[PDB]
Amino acid sequence: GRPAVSASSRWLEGIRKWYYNAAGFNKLGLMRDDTIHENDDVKEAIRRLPENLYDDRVFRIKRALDLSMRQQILPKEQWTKYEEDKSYLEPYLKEVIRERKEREEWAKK
Amino acid sequence: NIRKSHPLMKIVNNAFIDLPAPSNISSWWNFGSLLGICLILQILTGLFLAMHYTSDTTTAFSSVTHICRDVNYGWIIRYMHANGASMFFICLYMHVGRGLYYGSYTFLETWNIGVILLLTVMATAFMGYVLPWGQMSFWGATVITNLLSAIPYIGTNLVEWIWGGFSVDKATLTRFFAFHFILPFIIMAIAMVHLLFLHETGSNNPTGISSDVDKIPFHPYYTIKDILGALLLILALMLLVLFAPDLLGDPDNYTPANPLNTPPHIKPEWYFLFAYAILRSIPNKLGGVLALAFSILILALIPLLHTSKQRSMMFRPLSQCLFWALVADLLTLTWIGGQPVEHPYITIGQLASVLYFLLILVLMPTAGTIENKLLKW
Amino acid sequence: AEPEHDHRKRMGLKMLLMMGLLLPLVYAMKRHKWSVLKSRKLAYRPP
Amino acid sequence: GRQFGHLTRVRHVITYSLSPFEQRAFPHYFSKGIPNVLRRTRACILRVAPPFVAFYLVYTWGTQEFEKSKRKNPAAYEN
Ligand code: HEM
Ligand code: HEM
Ligand SMILES: C[C@@]1(c2ccc(Oc3ccccc3)cc2)OC(=O)N(Nc2ccccc2)C1=O
Repeated sequence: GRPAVSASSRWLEGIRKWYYNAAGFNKLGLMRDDTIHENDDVKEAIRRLPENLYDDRVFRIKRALDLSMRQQILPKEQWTKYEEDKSYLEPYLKEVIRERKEREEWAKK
Repeated sequence: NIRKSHPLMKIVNNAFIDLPAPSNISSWWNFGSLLGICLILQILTGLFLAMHYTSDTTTAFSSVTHICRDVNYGWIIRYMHANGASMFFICLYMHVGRGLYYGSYTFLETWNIGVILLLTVMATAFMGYVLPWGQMSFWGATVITNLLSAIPYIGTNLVEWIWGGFSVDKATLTRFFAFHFILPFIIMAIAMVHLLFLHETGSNNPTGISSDVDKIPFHPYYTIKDILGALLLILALMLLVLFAPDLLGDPDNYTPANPLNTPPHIKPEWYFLFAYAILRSIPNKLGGVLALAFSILILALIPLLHTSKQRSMMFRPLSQCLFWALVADLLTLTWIGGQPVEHPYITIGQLASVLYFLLILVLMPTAGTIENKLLKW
Repeated sequence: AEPEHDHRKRMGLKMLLMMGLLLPLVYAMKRHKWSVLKSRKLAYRPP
Repeated sequence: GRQFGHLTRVRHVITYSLSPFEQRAFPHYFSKGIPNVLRRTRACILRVAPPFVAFYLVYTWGTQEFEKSKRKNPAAYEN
C-alpha cells in the first residue's frame, strides 16, 4: 500500500503550484487557510487555534486587508511560497467536521 | 452632544457615523449609496413632474410637452428623471455584479431583499415609461403586459384585469400613473429593511475574508468616499441631460398614439435588451416568458450554487474568466435584443441564451469545484 | 422640436466648468482624510 | 449591529500613523501610481479582456453577415 513517485505527479503538482501562483493570495502574504470562507464549522476551527496561530493569522489578515485598501502587494521576496504554505487550520477543521457529522448520524436514528 | 442616546440620531449614528466598516471596500461598494441617491433623485424630479403631468389619454403626451416647453425648467427636470432611470439601472447592474463577483450574496436575507428591490424598480420603470403615451410607450406597454397572457388557464382574465378593458387603453394609463407614484415609496421601505439586514453583519470586502480585525468608522472615510462618488454619478447624469437628452430615448415616443399601427422595429429601452433577447430567442409563447422570468429570477438560485471554499473571486482565476464570459455574454444579449429577429441574429441569440444559463447553472459551480481541488481543499 | 437647445448647452458648459473645479477639490478632500490610513504602518510584535 | 469594542480579539499589533495636516494627499501620484495601474492591468487582462474580444469578433461578423445576406445580396436571378 505505497510505492510510486511519477513524472506525472510533478505535473499535477506543477498544475497546483501554477494555480496557487495564479490565485495570488500569496502576493498579500496570505496563506491558504487565511482565505477560507468562515461558515460555522470554520468559526469553530478558528476558535480552537492555539494563541500563536490564532495571533499570526490575525496579523496576516490585517496585513492583507491593508494591502487590499492600497491595492498594493508585497515585494516578491515576501510572497508565501507554495510548499512553505502551512495547512494550520486543516486538522482543526477536519475534526470539527467529524464531530458535526457524528451529531448528524445520531440525529438520524 | 450625543448622537448615541437620542432615540433618533442613534439610528443615524449606527447607520452612517460609527458603523464599523472594512478598511478595504472598493469603488464597487459605492453603488448602494448611489442607488439611494438615485431613488431620491427619481423621487424629487418625479414629484415636480407630477405637479404638471396629466393622466388622461388625450392630454398625456401633451402635458409632457407642456412641461418641456412651457413650465419653467421642466425640460431639465424631465430629462433628469428619464436619465435618472437609466442611471438607476446602471447602478442596479454594477451592484448586482459586485455581489456576484465578491460572493456578497452569501448574506441571504439582504441579497433576497435586493432581488425584490430589483423587481420593484423594474416594475416601476415599466409603468413610468408608458406614461407619456408615445408609440413605444404604448407598444412596449402592449408587449410586456401580454406576457401575463401566457400563464395557463388564468392568463387572459389577468391581462384584461390589469388592463381594465380589452386592450391597453384609458384605464391602464391612469392606473399606471398611480402605481408608478406609490411604488418608489414602497421601494424606499424595502431598502431600509435591506440596510437593516446588512448591518446585522456589516459589509463584505474584495478579499471575501472577515475584516473585523481591520474595521474603520464609516465616518470621515466613507462619508467622503460617498460624497466624491455622488458627484461622479451627477456628472454622468448631467452629461446625458445636458448634452445628450435624446440618446437612450427612442425617437418614436415623440409621436403620439397608434393602437392601430405598430412601429416597424420596436426597441426596448436599453436595460431590458438582454432579457428581451432571451424571451425572443425561443420560438414559444409560454417558454419565452418562462425563460424571461427565469433570466431574472435566477439571482435567487445563485446562493445554492456557491461551491467554492472561498467567498470572493479575488483569488479565483477560473471563476474570474467565467464571470467576464458572463458579462460578455450579457453584452451580447444586449446587442442582440436591439436587433431584428433575423438570420445571423436569431442563432447568435439562442446560443447566448443557453450560455447565460449554462454558465450560471453549471459552468461557474464546476469552476468552483475544480478550484477547490486544485488547492487541495 | 427643441427650444431649450441653447440654454441647455450654456448650462452644460457651466456643468463641465464647475465639475472641473469641484471634482479635483472633493477628490483632494477625500485623500486628505484618507491620508492617515494610506500611510499608516503596521508591526507585529508577539511574545 | 456591531460596535467598536466588541468586534474581535487582536493581540500584539502596533499601528503608527500621521495627522493629515502633516502629510501630502498625493505624494507620488504619478511616480508610483502609473506603475501601479500598469501592474493591476497586467494582473487582470488575461481574465477580463478575452471574453470581450470574443464578443467583439461576433459583433462585427454578425452584423457583416446581416448586411451581405439580406440587403446587399439580391445575388443572381439570371435569365
Ligand atoms: C416619486 C415617485 C415617482 C413619481 C411621482 C414619478 C412621476 C412620473 C411622471 C408624472 C412621469 C410622466 C412624465 C414624463 O414622462 O416625463 C414619469 C415618467 C417616468 N419615470 Fe417616474 N416617477 C416616480 C418614481 C420613478 C422611478 C422609481 C423610476 C424608475 C427609476 C422612474 C423612471 C421613470 C421613467 C422611465 C419614466 C418615463 C420617462 C420618459 O421617458 O418620459 N420614476 N414619472
Ligand atoms: C433599491 C435597490 C437597492 C438599494 C437602494 C440598495 C442599497 C444598498 C446599500 C446602501 C448597501 C451598502 C454598501 C454598498 O454600497 O454596497 C448595499 C449592499 C448590498 N446590497 Fe443592495 N441595494 C439595492 C439593490 C440590491 C440588489 C438588486 C441586490 C441583489 C439582488 C442587493 C444585495 C446587496 C448586497 C448583497 C449587499 C452586500 C454588500 C457587500 O457585500 O458588499 N441590493 N445595498
Ligand atoms: C422601459 C421599458 C421597460 C421597463 C422595465 C422593464 O422591466 C424589466 C427590465 C429588465 C428585465 C426584466 C424586466 C422592461 C421594459 O418599458 C417599455 O415600455 N419598454 N419598451 C419595450 C419595447 C419593446 C418590447 C417591450 C418593451 C421598455 O424598454
